[PDB]
Amino acid sequence: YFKIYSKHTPINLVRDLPQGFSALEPLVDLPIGINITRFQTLLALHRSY
Amino acid sequence: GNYNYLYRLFRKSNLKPFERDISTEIYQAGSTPCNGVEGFNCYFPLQSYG
Repeated sequence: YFKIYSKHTPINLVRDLPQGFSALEPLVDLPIGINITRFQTLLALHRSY
Repeated sequence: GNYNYLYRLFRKSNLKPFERDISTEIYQAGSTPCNGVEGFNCYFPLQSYG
């Protein structure tokens, strides 16, 4: 069962990791029933002439 | 006879609970490795019912 837990936080820092402490809340639980070996995060590119 | 249903005979390893197996590869029991020619010690996993 693939579980995804989401949380949005309005930070305001220049870089690195922000400090503080918070919790985590569920969004959806999808019962796909298959195992996952590898994953890749896809970004986007901005195109102009 | 009903030949529309098949069953898997053997497997090399085990499976997780709540998992569906759809691999129809050539099963290898012992030596003389198969590589898709189905020769000696190469049995098909899916077999027909009776």
